[PDB]
Amino acid sequence: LLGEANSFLEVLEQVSHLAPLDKPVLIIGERGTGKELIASRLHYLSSRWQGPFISLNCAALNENLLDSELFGHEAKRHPGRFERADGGTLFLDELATAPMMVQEKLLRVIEYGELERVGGSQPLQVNVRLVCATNADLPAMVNEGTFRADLLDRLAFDVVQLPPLRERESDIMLMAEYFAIQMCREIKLPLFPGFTERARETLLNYRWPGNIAELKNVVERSVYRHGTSDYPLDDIIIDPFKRR
Ligand SMILES: Nc1ncnc2c1ncn2[C@@H]1O[C@H](COP(=O)(O)OP(=O)(O)OP(=O)(O)O)[C@@H](O)[C@H]1O
Ligand SMILES: [Mg+2]
Repeated sequence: LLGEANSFLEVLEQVSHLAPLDKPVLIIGERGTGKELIASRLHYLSSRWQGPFISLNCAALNENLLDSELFGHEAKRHPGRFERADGGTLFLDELATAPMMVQEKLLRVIEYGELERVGGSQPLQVNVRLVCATNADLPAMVNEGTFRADLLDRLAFDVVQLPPLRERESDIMLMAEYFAIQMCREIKLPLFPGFTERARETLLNYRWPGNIAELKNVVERSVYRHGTSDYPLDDIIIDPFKRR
């Protein structure tokens, strides 16, 4: 993982302590900030490192399909993500989009380690270390009535705050250089020719709403359009949709 900003190195240190626990971990951060890599690192540094690492984007699924995907369904049965994560770690992204029904059932699995079943089948016990992520303000959602406080009192054992790229200014050029160099290997340029000061200013003054994912994509496109090692990269193409 790239970066040397102090906020980021403190995140890695915090992860190294949290990983060995079985407690749930909440990661707060914007899109493209590295949340799922952190979750993965929590898994591989824990004692479950040999178990499954399963991830799910909650905002991708309608209420009934999310319900089925997390908790499974019958009526001979489709196992949900908690079953597939048994002995391992489940990463739930976009937690704040989960409907209240899902949030409440999630509380029950954290509390009582089991998934109940429709039918004459008895409830299913599961053993899963949970990591969840969002950018929302969950305390504020609790005030609004759109996120459950009972859930947050079990889910938020501790909180990993991943800083946005605009607050890791010192890692911007370091990461752009790394991504530029990988893109030079991909298009077979002999050497990355460097960034002009103008390119640097463009990179450093942009607020990066998509953070590191967006940085990578902008840098790759830019290197490709530049297309040579004979002079430094001057034109950073932030927005490829801009017209004529
Ligand atoms: N510290 C880092 N060093 C190297 N690559 C990174 C780093 N952080 C993020 N990335 C890369 O940037 C992209 C975004 O990372 P990732 O998907 O894990 O972020 P996220 O917060 O999970 O975002 P989202 O849910 O929007 O996908 C990926 O291409 C990933 O490899
Ligand atoms: Mg991702």
